[PDB]
Amino acid sequence: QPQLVLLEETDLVKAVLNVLIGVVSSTFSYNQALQSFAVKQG
Amino acid sequence: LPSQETCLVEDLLYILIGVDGRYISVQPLVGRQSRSFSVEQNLDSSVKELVNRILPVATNYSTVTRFVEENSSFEYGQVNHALGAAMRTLG
Repeated sequence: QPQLVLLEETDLVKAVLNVLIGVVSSTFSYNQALQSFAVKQG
Repeated sequence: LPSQETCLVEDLLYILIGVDGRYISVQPLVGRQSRSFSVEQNLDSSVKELVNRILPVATNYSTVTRFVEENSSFEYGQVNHALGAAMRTLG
């Protein structure tokens, strides 16, 4: 399902850097109910 | 975003010394034995979780500084007077 137009590639290499140490980024949402990370679906 | 990050690292630097920060205010529980930090509002939860994992080192620093300044109220000849002054050397 469409959400919106693309972000940048340099925003991607920093968002993967935050999820490795355990910190949510703008695209990552930690869900305590599953103890897992969640990216946006579309 | 990076200017607001260099905003943060100075506000982090203010609470390492035991000093009231710029955008982080300190609410005393009974007189800052345990510090309830009030950090400013977020426009990004990314940097909110970064400062959230830093503040336990100032929570633990607030307890020892409360106790070694309570040793001035312990002003007698006792082993607590020599223990906490050696803790001041670690501080």
